[PDB]
Amino acid sequence: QESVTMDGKQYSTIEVNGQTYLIPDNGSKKRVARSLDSKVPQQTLRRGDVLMQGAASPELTVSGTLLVEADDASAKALATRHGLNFKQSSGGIALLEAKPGTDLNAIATKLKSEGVNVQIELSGAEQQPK
Repeated sequence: QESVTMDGKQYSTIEVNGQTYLIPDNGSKKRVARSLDSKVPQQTLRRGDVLMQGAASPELTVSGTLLVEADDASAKALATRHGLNFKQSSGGIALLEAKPGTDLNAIATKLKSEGVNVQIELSGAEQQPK
């Protein structure tokens, strides 16, 4: 049941009682400032685009006749639209004359596509008899 609470005593200096002290010291820290290398190395010379691919063009020349299964009323209607020329019929087909440069062969593809029986004829492709 013993208790020996002994403590030492030392002296020291320190700011107290609302005591304030300022002592700024740099020691040749910073006196001047200068260091920047901004040149922005960017120059636009040219792109450069070349093809050199071609040296030619398409082509398509054809003209003969087209047997369309329809009456005169239909012939003239096609001759004006497609640019053909209603000449005559062969009983159940009107042989129209397509203009020079028109793909009469392609036209028949638009007709038969719906269900029209037609025949691609020519006006000087086959040979004549004796």
